[PDB]
Amino acid sequence: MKVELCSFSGYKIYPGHGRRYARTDGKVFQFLNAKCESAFLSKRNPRQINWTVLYRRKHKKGQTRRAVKFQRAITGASLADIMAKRNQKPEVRKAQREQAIRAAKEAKKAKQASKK
Amino acid sequence: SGAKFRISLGLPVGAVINCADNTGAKNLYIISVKGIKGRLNRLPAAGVGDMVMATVKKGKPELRKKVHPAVVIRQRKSYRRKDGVFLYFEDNAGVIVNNKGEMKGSAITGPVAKECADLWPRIASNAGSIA
Amino acid sequence: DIPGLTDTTVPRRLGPKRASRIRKLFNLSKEDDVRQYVVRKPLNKEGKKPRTKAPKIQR
Amino acid sequence: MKLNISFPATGCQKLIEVDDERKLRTFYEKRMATEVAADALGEEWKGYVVRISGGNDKQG
RNA sequence: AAUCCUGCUCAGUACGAGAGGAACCGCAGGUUCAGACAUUUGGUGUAUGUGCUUGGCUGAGGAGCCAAUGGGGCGAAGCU
RNA sequence: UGGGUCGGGGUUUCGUACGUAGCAGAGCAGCUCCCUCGCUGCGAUCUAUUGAAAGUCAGCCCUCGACACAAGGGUUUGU
RNA sequence: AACUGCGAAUGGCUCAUUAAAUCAGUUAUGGUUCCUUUGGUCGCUCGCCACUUGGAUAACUGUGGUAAUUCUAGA
Ligand SMILES: [K+]
Ligand SMILES: [K+]
Ligand SMILES: [K+]
Ligand SMILES: [K+]
Ligand SMILES: [K+]
Ligand SMILES: [K+]
Ligand SMILES: [Mg+2]
Ligand SMILES: [Mg+2]
Ligand SMILES: [Mg+2]
Ligand SMILES: [Mg+2]
Ligand SMILES: [Mg+2]
Ligand SMILES: [Mg+2]
Ligand SMILES: [Mg+2]
Ligand SMILES: [Mg+2]
Ligand SMILES: [Mg+2]
Repeated sequence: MKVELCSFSGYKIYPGHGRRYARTDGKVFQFLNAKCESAFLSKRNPRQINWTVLYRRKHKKGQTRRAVKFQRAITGASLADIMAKRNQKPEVRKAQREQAIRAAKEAKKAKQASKK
Repeated sequence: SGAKFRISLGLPVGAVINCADNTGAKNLYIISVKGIKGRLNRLPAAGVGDMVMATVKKGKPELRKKVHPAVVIRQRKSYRRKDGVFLYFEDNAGVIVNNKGEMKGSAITGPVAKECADLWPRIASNAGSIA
Repeated sequence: DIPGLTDTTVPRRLGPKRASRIRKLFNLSKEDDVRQYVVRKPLNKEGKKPRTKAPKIQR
Repeated sequence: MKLNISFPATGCQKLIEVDDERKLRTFYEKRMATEVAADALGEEWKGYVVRISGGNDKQG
């Protein structure tokens, strides 16, 4: 029930098994047995050794579209306000565009007297 | 308190180990081990955390032809640590100390065995890492 | 509802600014009084009169 | 271990403090941007699948 | 047929002007020796177990063999 | 019922078998009504089949599968 | 405040290196690059948004981590 370690081969080293290797540069390694240890010491890469966990996941041995947008209240207008504004669609919107044109048309007639 | 448990020695008299401190010494030639009563024909041997008497073979001339107290901090012989782990290091290394236990140098290159640390607090403080 | 999490919804601090990001939010077709439909944020400080603040709409 | 929970639909993010490993271990061994169901905590976090968006180390 | 030593505590205590400086009980360990043992780590390894490899040989492939254990890596069990 | 002998399973050792396939492969050699970018060979090695193949009690573990064999032999022993 | 653009390659210090090297005078780039400034050029092309298109991100609100930094994450 001690800390569970992992080897050069990626295997799981139970307590009382293998050896631990402390290099001069400060890195510490643990090997499950002398086979994994000798492979590590001879500088063999575990990605090229077939029975190694690193090799197996490297070669993968054995192993949609979404989006949503939600309406929110925006400071100065509750969700009710925006819905009512965007529900002016059934010609209420068209009613508002056309009164602005005539509300600027008579101003244009005043502007004609102001321009000229 | 708590005393040091027995460990595999692996460094007999006549072993030349590296000097891991900045004293200017490069190696340490173990001439004896402290606390060794011994036995006929048996070489006094030391492990990590053991105080030894050593003479530096190569290094700086003012350190050479003298006997220095030294403490082994790294060993290449595998040793068991009461919890099942067999630990060994890349080299045999030691540091030069006085009889009181204070390291003559100021910094240690490389790790220091845990047994050597809690046995020698002066060496432990100067240790960059502990294994 | 999770207590204190799925309730008291916080509003977006401030509405759209680009003249097209307001049209998408409010289904503006074309020249339907685009300026007025922009959200007008009201400001209410105690040491001052109440007043609402509108932003400059780009493009 | 603290958990930062945010619900984009309603904002109102809030911090959850847990000291139980089992409620947390449903999240353990998962990468970021993976959606996980938080049915581990009590009876109130039910029908809730949540996405891991980030975190911080013991050292920050 | 067991042996001796160290560290902690007692204790900067007794004692002493001071400098210095113990002991009994207790605890944790070591030395030498003794009797075993192989779970672990190490050694051995002709399981002639399984890969690699040189020269030659069976027409080639495959499968093998010879070179007084061809050489070498890893290695069960057993011994240690 | 027994213990054997095979087989099977387990364990474990080594490290991914032969064959087949690949538009993998340094390149090289032939065929161009052909092809409009190809096909036919040689080629160490690579990939997949394939943690495969092989061994594993002879002093490893469990079998209840198969086969035969097991109330047989000889020499002695008395208050 | 922040995004953006520009500057930060100037100035200042020192003289360690460096002996056809540096540097000085002379000459070339018909053997090259060049922010900026100034002046040219900007309908020279036949070919359901143009009355103006798309998405994010800052600053900002809110939840934190870290012993620590002009560190930063999620929303
Ligand atoms: K002695
Ligand atoms: K062999
Ligand atoms: K071995
Ligand atoms: K062995
Ligand atoms: K094959
Ligand atoms: K394979
Ligand atoms: Mg002798
Ligand atoms: Mg503009
Ligand atoms: Mg005697
Ligand atoms: Mg050969
Ligand atoms: Mg062959
Ligand atoms: Mg012959
Ligand atoms: Mg011969
Ligand atoms: Mg070997
Ligand atoms: Mg079998």
